[PDB]
Amino acid sequence: EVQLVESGGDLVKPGGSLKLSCAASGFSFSSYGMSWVRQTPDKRLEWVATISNGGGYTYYPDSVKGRFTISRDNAKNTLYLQMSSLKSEDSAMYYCARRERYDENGFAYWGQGTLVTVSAAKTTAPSVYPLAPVCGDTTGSSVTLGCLVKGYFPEPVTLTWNSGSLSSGVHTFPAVLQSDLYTLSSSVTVTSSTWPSQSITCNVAHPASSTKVDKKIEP
Amino acid sequence: DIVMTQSPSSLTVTAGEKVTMSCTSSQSLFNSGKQKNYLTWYQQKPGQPPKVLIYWASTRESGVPDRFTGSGSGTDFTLTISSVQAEDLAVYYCQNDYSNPLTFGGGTKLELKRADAAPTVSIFPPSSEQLTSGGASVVCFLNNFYPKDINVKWKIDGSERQNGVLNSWTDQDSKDSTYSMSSTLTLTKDEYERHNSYTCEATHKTSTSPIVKSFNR
Amino acid sequence: DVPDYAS
Repeated sequence: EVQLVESGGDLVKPGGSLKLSCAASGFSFSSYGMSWVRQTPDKRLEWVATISNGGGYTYYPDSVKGRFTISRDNAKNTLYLQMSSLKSEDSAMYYCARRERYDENGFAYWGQGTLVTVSAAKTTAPSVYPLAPVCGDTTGSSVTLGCLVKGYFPEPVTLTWNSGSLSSGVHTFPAVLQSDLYTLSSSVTVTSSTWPSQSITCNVAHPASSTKVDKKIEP
Repeated sequence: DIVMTQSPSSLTVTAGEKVTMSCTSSQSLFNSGKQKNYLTWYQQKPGQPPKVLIYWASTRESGVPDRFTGSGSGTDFTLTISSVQAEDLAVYYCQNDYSNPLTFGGGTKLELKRADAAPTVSIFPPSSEQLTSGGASVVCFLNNFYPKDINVKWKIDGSERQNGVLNSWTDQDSKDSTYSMSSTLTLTKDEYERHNSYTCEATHKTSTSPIVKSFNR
Repeated sequence: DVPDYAS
């Protein structure tokens, strides 16, 4: 079974250095060349480097030329990439992929990906806000309520409505970056016969700072 | 470099129907020697890496289903799915694999056809907890509508507010094929304390007029 | 050790 597992992705200061590893299996590593192919957050896919099977030929796009180096260890079945002078445009999912030297048929075998984030930001735990309905709109059939998780770094955040037991009628909107800090928002819909008799508490977890915050929507 | 181009960006499909995606290199991907085009088509569903679907423009890979066919030569390439099934709602990429630098198109992303629905719009004043700290974010949600293109406007006492709004759209919900959007206007407590009403105005093909949600202090 | 075919 061809297995290409990557490691190394992390938060890096811009103008830093990072070195990822790709460990291959279920084939003879040395008969095949390899590539690093990355994915940006806009899901733009791009090639980064290719190294031929005996490490005697390496290939780079201008973006990455003279900043990254692809190398291999044929004895240890491991492929590498030394990133240096990391800009924030290089935050992406980095995939190792085999070059199909025999079949010449594209990237048939990809790895799992490892994620690099190049940001000068600092861990900041968020502010969670309960968004309680307002006018006489309030009572109909459903009341919609929400949570504003404003200003955090990095990701992830786990948001639930009452610890997971309220999944029907929930909408969590993507995080957006507004100068180093993110913001996320969620809403849940429940009947007029549900809140404010029953209680809903939005729970946000931000593991990167040990934050655990329960925010009750109350009128 | 051989720049690649994919059209359309989104494609709304109905299952059982034939759908066509196009790919365009800026330079012929035709290998005169081997006599084939070195253009590959990829499918990535979310979480997964890409998957090889067709290589050498037209040669379907092993285990790929019959309904997928690659067509075209030189600079113009075409992927066909002929009974688009529900498990094809993915993103499709074409790739120059002729000359390094290897270049990928932008993707065409399938979404599923469904009837029009109107945004369910709701506005929220700032929380006292927020408002304690000097911030005033007003939130408006536009949940469960179809088709995907909606426009939002914030007005504060009838004037159009331009800057300070952040928006986050979602992908086509799995369970009912709809889309959702949120819009937060963020202001200072100062600003917030000199305006009496905030209106969230939204337009969607479902509606002749913008949809209006306001609150007053 | 052969070069890369897309080269």
